Amino acid sequence: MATRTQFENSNEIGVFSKLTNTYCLVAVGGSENFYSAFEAELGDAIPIVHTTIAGTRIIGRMTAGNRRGLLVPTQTTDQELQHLRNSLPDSVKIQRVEERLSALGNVICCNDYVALVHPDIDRETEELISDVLGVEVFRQTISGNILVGSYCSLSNQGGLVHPQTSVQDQEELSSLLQVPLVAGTVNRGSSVVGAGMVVNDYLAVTGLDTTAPELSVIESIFRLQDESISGNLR
Amino acid sequence: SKVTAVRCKKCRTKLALSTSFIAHDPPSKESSEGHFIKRAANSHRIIDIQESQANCSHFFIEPLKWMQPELQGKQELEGKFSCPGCSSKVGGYNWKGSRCSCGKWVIPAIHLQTSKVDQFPLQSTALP
Amino acid sequence: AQGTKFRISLGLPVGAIMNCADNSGARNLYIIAVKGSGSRLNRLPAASLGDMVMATVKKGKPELRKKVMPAIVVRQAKSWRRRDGVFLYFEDNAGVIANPKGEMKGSAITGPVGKECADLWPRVASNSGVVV
Amino acid sequence: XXXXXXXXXXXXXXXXXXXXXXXXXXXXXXXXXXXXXXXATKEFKGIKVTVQLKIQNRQAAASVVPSASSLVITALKEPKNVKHSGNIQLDEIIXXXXXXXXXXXXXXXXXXXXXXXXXXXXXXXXXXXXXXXXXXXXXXXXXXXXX
Amino acid sequence: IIEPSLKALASKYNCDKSVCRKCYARLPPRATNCRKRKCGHTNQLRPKKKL
RNA sequence: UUCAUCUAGACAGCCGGACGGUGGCCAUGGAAGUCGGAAUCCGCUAAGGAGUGUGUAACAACUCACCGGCCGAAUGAACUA
Repeated sequence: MATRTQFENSNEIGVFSKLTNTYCLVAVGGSENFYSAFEAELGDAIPIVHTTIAGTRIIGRMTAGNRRGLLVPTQTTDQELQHLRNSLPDSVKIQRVEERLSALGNVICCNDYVALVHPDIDRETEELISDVLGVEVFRQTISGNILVGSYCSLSNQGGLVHPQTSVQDQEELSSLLQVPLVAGTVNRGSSVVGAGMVVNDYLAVTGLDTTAPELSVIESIFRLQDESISGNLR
Repeated sequence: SKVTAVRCKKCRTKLALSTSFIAHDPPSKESSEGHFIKRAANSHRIIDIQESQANCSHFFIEPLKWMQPELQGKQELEGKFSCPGCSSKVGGYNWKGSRCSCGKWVIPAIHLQTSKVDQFPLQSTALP
Repeated sequence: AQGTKFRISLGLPVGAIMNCADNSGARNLYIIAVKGSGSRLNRLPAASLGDMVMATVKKGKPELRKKVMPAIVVRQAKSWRRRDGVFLYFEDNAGVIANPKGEMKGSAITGPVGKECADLWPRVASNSGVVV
Repeated sequence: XXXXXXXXXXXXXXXXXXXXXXXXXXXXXXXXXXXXXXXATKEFKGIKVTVQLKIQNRQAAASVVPSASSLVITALKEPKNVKHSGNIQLDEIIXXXXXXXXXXXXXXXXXXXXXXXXXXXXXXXXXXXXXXXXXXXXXXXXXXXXX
Repeated sequence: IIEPSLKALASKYNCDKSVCRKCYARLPPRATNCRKRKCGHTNQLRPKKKL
C-alpha cells in the first residue's frame, strides 16, 4: 500500500523504476534491500524485470508506458529491446519511437485513460502514442513547467501535482484528467513529485525520507488505504 | 477524538492501536529528574548537565498479541524486537526504566521509538 | 557526495566561462574550483562532464551575483571517449546550479544533457528533457 | 508444577516498582499483582514500610507479613524527611509485641528476645520518656511470663 | 543480557589494570614499576579510570 | 650506614568461621554493611564493625576487620654512592 524504500542511497524511486498495473521495471545495479521491497509486496502477480535502457540505470525517466504498451527511446540497443519482449507478457506491445525529446518519462505523463505530453512534441509521435498505448493525448502544462513527467504523478484514482501551483490551473486540469488533484510535496519537501514516487492501484512506493504527514496526503488522494492479529494478552 | 493506529514504516503493519498509551505526559522540570546527569566513578562527582528534549520520543504501550512469542521464547530482562515482516530495530523492551527523551521514568515498560514508525488515524480521511 | 564515474577527458580549467543551461536567472557561470580534484605544482584543476564545481554568476539576475555556489557541468566541447567506441563532443559548455547536496534549483534544462551526467546525478535526470 | 518464592518491600497504598521486575520471569500480570499486594497492606499506612513475601503458581496471589524486622514497632504507633522520633509506651505492649516477633529469634526465652526488638527500635519514644539504651537495658518484668 | 558474572570475568583483562603516568602503558594493578625502558622504570602509577 | 620485627612461631602464602534481630531507619525510579546524613543498639559468641573494598538496575558473590589452627628462619622501612 504505502511502502517506502530507497535505491543505493538515493530516496527517489521514479528515476529508477516504472510501475504499472501489469508489469514493473527495475534497474540492475541494486542491492537486495531494494528488490525485496517490490518482490515481497507484489509477489508473483506481476513480473518484475531487471533491465537497462540505453546503457543507463535511469529507466524510470527514459521509458513511458501503461497497461497496454511500453515506449522506448531511440538509443535503446536491440539487445535490451529483444530482452524486454521475452520477460514481459504478450499483452503489452513495445515500439521504439524516433524523437528529438529522447527522455520519454519526463515528456509523457500517462495512465490507463488520459495522457499529458510535452507541448513541443510533434504530430508524428501523437499519432503513435494513441496507437500503441491506446490513450487520447492532450498537450497541457502544469502552471509553470513544461516537463509533465517529473512534476505530475498520475494514476487511475487520482493524481499528485506540483506544489507551487495555482488553484484555477488545477481545476482546469481536473476537468481534463477527470481525476481529483492535490498539490503537495514528497521526500521531506522535494518539489519533484513525479520522480519522487511510483504509483498504481495496489501499491505506491516512495522514498525513505518522506515524512509522516506527507505519506498521509499520498495515500488519501490515491485511496489505497482501507487486523485481528493485534490485541492485548496480559 | 477518534481511534488511531501506529503503523510501521517499511513493514506496513499495525503495531499498536489506541486503547493503550500510558502517555505519562508532564515531565518533572526540576534538577534531579528533568535533567540528565552523568556521574563519575567516585564520591557522586557530576561531570555533565544535559537538558531534556521537548517531546517524549517513545511509546509506552501494553504487551500485545504479536509480542507473545518473543516475550515467552527466551525471556530475558532486556532486549528488543521487530516488525513481523522486515526484522528492523523497531522498539525494545526493558524491565528497568529508559524515561523518555524528555524524561520522566516509567515502569518496567515496552518502549517504542517514534523514529521509523508513524501514527495514522484509524477513522476516515482528513478531507482538506 | 559524488558516485563512481569512468574517467573522461578534462576540458574546463579554472577560469572558464561556460553557459548556463537552466532558467534560474543566470546567463553564465565562472568555474573557480572542482570538487574532488588533485594537487600538483603549477597544475590547474580542471572539470569534466558530470563534475561538481564551484561557480559564480557573472551575468544574469542581480540577486544571484557576487557569491559562490556549487554547480554541475552538463555539456562539454572537448571530445571524450565512450566505452562503446564513439568519440563525441557537444557544441558548447553548459552548467546548471545546485545545492551542495546535489538537488537542482532549476525547473527545466534547455538543450541536451550528457548521458554520463544523467546517470551520476538523479535530480539532473528529472529536469532533463533530452538525454543525448 | 513448582513453587516460586519471592519478596517485596516498602509501599503504602499501591506500589509497582521493584516487584514488576521480578515478574518478568514469571507470568505477565499488572492489575493482578498490585491488587493482591494491596490486600496485604490493607489497614497499613502508605507512609510506613511493609515487607511481604509472595509465593505464586500459575497466576496466584499470596499475602503474608512476616513481621520479623522493624514492621512490628512501626505498627504500634499512629501516623523533606518525616522523623520517626516518637514516644510510645512499649514496655507493656512490647512484652506482647516480642511474642509475635520471637518465633525463632533463636534465643533463650523472651528475656533476651525483647532486649533485641527494643534495640531495633532506635527512633520512637517507647515507655515513658525513652525506650532505648539504659532506659531499656535491664528488664524486671515478664521474663518467665512467655516461657 | 551481559550476565555480570561474565562481566567480572571480562573486567580483569580490560578494566582492572593500572596506567603509568609518564609513558601511558597498561600495567597490572598490583605492579610497582613500569616494565618498559623508555620511562626509566618509574614508580609513578595510577589506577586505570573506571566507567 | 641507621632503626625495627622474629623459634615466647614473623612477612608471604595456604587452609577454616565470618552468624542472629536485617532488606534496621528516614532518603528516591530503584540504594539489602558499599549513591548519601545524623545516629552506632542488641543477641549468640573462640570471634564476626548496622561494615574495609570489588561487584549488582537492586541483590547476590567475594575480600578485609575479627577468631582458630597449617607450613618453620629470616624479615620490613628509611637513606648513602
